[PDB]
Amino acid sequence: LRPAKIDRDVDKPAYTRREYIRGAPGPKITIFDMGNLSAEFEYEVSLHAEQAMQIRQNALEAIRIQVNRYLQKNVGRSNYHFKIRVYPFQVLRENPMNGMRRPFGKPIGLAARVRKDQKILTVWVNGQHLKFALGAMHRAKMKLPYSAYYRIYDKEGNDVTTKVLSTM
Amino acid sequence: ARFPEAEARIFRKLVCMRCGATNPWGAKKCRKCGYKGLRPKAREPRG
Amino acid sequence: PVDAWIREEIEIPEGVEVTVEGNTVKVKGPKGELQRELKYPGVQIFTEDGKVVIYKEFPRKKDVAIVRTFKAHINNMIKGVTEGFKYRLKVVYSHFPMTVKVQGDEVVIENFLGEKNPRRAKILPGVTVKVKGSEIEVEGIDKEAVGQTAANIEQATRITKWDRRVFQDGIYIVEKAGKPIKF
Amino acid sequence: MRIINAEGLILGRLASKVAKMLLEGEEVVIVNAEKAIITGNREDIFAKYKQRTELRTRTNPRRGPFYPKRSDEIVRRTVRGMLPWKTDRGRKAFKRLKVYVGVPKEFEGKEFETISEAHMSRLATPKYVTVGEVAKFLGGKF
Amino acid sequence: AKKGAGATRGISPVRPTRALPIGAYLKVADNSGAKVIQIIGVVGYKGTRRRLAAAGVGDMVVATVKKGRPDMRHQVVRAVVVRQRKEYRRLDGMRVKFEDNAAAIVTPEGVPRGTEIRGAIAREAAERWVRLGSIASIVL
Amino acid sequence: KIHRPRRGSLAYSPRKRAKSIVPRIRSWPKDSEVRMLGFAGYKAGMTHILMIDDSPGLTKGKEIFVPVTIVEVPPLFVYGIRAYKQGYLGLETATEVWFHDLHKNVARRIKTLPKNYNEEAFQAKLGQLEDLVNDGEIADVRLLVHTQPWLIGLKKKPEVMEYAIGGDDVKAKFDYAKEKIGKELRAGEVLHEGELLDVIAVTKGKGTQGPVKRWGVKVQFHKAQRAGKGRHIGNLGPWHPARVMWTVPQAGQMGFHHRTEFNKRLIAIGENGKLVLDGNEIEITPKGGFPHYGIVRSDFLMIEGTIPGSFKRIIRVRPAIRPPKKKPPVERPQITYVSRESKQ
RNA sequence: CCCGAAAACAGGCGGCCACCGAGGGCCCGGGAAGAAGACCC
RNA sequence: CUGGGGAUAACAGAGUCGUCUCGGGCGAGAGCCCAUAUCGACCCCGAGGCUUGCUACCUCGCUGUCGGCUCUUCCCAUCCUGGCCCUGCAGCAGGGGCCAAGGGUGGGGGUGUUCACCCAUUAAAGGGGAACGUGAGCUGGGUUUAGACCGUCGUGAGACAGGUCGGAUGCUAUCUACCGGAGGUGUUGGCCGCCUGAGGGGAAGGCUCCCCCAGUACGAGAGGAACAGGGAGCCGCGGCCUCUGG
RNA sequence: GUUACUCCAAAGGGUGUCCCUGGCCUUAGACAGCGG
Ligand SMILES: [Zn+2]
Repeated sequence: LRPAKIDRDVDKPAYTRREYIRGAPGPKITIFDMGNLSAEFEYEVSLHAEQAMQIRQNALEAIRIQVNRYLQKNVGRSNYHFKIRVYPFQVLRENPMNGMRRPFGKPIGLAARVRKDQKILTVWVNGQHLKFALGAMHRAKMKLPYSAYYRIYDKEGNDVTTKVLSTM
Repeated sequence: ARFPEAEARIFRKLVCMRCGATNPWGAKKCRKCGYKGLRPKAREPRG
Repeated sequence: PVDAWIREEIEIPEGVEVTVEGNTVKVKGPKGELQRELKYPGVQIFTEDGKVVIYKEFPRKKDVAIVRTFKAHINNMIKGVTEGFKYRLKVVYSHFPMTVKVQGDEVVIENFLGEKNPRRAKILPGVTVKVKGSEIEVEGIDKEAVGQTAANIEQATRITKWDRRVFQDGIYIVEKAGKPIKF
Repeated sequence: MRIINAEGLILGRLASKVAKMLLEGEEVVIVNAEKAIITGNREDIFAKYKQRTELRTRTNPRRGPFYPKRSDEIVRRTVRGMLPWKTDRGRKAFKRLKVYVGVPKEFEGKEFETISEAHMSRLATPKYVTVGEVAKFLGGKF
Repeated sequence: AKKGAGATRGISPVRPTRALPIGAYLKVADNSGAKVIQIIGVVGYKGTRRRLAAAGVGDMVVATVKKGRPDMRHQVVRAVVVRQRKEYRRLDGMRVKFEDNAAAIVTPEGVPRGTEIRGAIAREAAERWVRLGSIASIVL
Repeated sequence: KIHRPRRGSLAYSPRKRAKSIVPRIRSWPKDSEVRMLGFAGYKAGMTHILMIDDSPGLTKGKEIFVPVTIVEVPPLFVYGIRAYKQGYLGLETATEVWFHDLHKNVARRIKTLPKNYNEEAFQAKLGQLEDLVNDGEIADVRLLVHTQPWLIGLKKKPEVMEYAIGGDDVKAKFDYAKEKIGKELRAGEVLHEGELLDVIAVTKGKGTQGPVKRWGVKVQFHKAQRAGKGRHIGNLGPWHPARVMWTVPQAGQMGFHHRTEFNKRLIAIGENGKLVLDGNEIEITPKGGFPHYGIVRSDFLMIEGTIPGSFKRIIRVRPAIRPPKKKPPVERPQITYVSRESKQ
């Protein structure tokens, strides 16, 4: 389908009301949580965006599948909790040509809008699978339209990424 | 047809899997492309 | 600026005579002379008390490297005039025995893989080649001369057209100045 | 006329000073032009001067940029570039210049000059090339 | 040597002139089913814009069979030229020419078909292909 | 698209009439034999012989057919010695010495000859030249030569030229020159039988010609022939660049060009118009003479093949500057027949 | 190999005149050259 | 038919690049096992302006055009020719990649064709730009007038980005540009002759086959090389008329 | 590079060099060589 540079940017009003949008599509990604959901893990590992992005559900489902397969074969289900935090509400538009007579896009897809320093995904994991958590994060970071950065939060919600990296 | 004398000087080489270039034996990255993936020159038929 | 005033000394042995003259080091010993030219801005070379001193008064990384490099070169020259350098090569053949000969300033290898045309490898001034059976010696007094001679003889016999897992014949280096070669 | 010995000197700075002289009304002779230096890297410099030699007018080469291959002409051409060439003033200033490879007998036995502002002494880098090297690369005599 | 005891080729010193271009009809002099042939190409020839390929005595050509017996027509064959009407110089300077344009049908590797050439043939053909002189009872 | 090579060579441009009728030799070969590196003559005609092949390649040892050009060469007169020194860019003349008693017909070319100039002054000037050559300021020595057409009856106005000498040294050259000045040179003293030569001359005039004949342009289709554009080319070029290029074939002068030709074998040098085969003495001039050239009287060369120019034109030969590695031997090949029949 | 002293540092050598006359052109008989001019004997 | 319009399309230009051609990152998985010999999904990031579209900034009497023939030149993202590296490279070969733009890249069948398809050869029979190079250079098959026929649509006059037959081709070169030929002035006195050679041009040469090496190395056998050495021809270039033809 | 703007390339990478920060080691540390 059509490139993602056409839908990256945020300079455009929100278009999230299905009781007025005729023909609005339906989601592809329908699973946002994985692994052991009831859990008390130690280390939290989340992607933050470096600038405002607009991420398609194609990309989200790609990320989901890849990361979950990787962690299922390298960690196991009872030892990781994987979550996607953002739902696609933004409807994307395309002009059906007539030319530029009556230009107003008919809907094709969905996207999630994300602002600077916002979380996208999260892997909760013990202390002896951090290597795998960070490999997962690399794989995910590789599939986004703009850049991203990760941290490592403790319970009590504190940043320990440095103290943890320096020792592993 | 064995000649260790010859193997030691034909087959102490690395190959980058990206550009194909040849690097010395103890390299850690390629000297052209910066790739970190280096394999050794096949000394026995693989396949 | 890693440091302030890097300097390194070289102890001079009994029979050797080192002397600098306009960015040109000259070394005399029990056999032969060896001169060379070591130039870099801010690097000095002199003799204080029986030593050779190399000095630089506020180095970056690429000055440190150059200074230790010059050190190695002058050590090489000293040990060369004092003992000399010796190299060994080996000859291997499956079919088509070849014959290696010296004549003047060349090394002629004939019947290599059945060729009707010989192969010529150059000798350099100050180096002596010596064939003894299937083993070859290259002796000399300048490290670089002896290495280049050995390497010319080895490169004389190179293949680019067929599999070298099956076609392995040639002449090979097996000791580069006392150190072996293993794989 | 003033006589200037290009030996250890930098080409562009030499030329700048000489061109101001010429315009202020003197006569200049340059000797040992093969011994001035050019700073940079060898590949870069050679590429530049080759790309210049192989410029020419596609319809008629009896026109055309006639960029030279000799050392004295390289020097003369730099100086020219530093003057108003499309003007009587500049043409006269340029006619007041003469450049030689070596030191002819005519000038032998005379005291030369050196421009302070141009000299290899200023440098901090061992990267320099000589105009004679450039000429040999391009295929010029001396 | 490698294999010379029984071979098919040889060297002539003359190199005759090229007089028979593409589209030319040659008679067949051998006792194969073919009677007439048309030249459609010349083996071992490279040319330029708008030029046709042309052959002379001793040259092999790719041909079509126009007239002949049913199992030979509309077939592509290879043939060696043995005669031509246009002249060509011999070493001593004298020049030579024949009465018509004839060919013998052969195999793509020199071995001939047939068993007898009715008529004379040129010496250069027989010098270049050593199995033809073994068939013809007149060589000049 | 379709590709073909361009029509004509850009290596013989500008294709213009020659600056002179007497040719010009720009470069000279590296010879060790101290001798004059060339000779000159007038061209007479063509004929053919039969010889046993001496040259490498099949056809060796057989009787073949060889066409031949006869070049008439009376002796030369040596009248000058000329020294060269090195200047800022290249060589430059330094001194000349001429001989005193020169023919009455040399003033047909050089009107202004000297007046007193006796042997006293000639020998003094020679001595000065020698005392200069023994110093060191000298780079090479050459000879000044003129032809003598009055011997064969062709003309009177002569040709004047400058030839070089073989060797790495200059004092050997000066000894040779000082010995040769004031006298005549014959071709046998200089050229050997069997040498390869380069021939140098000026070609025949054809006039103003069109591009079909002058560059090889293809004649156009028969509709254009009926339109008035058959022997014309189609395009002077494209829209951009918006000028005509110098590579586009046009009409102009065809012929009378200064040309050179490499590696022509000298077969025979004769004496007084006769060729002495192994067996018997024979003449070369055919029955009825040569067309447009009369009878041969003085001396002559056989040259294998063709050379540039019309019959009575001045030719200049030199030893080959660009020879191969597989040379034929230096000796008169076995000749079995020479044609004396009428060539008209 | 071909062109090339208009290469503006617009060259070098030898010789002849000038400080009446060195040389050159027209003209005449022709072509080995040629659209006029030029070129050659 | 008139009056007018680049206030407004088809045609080439400019702008843009969704589409287009040429690429890249990551590593799922496939490859006897082995993520990277080869392939590389899903997702993400780009170059060029040689397809097509969008817009409507220039031009409505400048010229309106497709293909072909002739002629010159350029880019490299390389088809052969030179040189190299990896291989799931024994040899013969194949696959994939690096440097390299000096030379070459042809002939024919049906069709108006460009492309595409087919034949026989060949070392190989690369792709693009130049106002979709080139009508003050030709042609004139197609397309867009006026004549007529068929099929559909229409009450009809009539239409069809549906088919078919037929259907005008102007110039004495003002300025520049190029090919060739002459006459002047200058070069600080005039004239003969002979030389240097700054610079500029060059493909002046490019390719293939045969013998031998050798039925050798390699290979279980089938099959089957290379360096050196000898010879011949094709394409291109420059000349000559003794021989042969006109 | 020698570009205020008019007219100028990315994701992805780098013991290229110059700097900040924080852990672990250290009078025998981190490579070597001699042996278990
Ligand atoms: Zn690589």
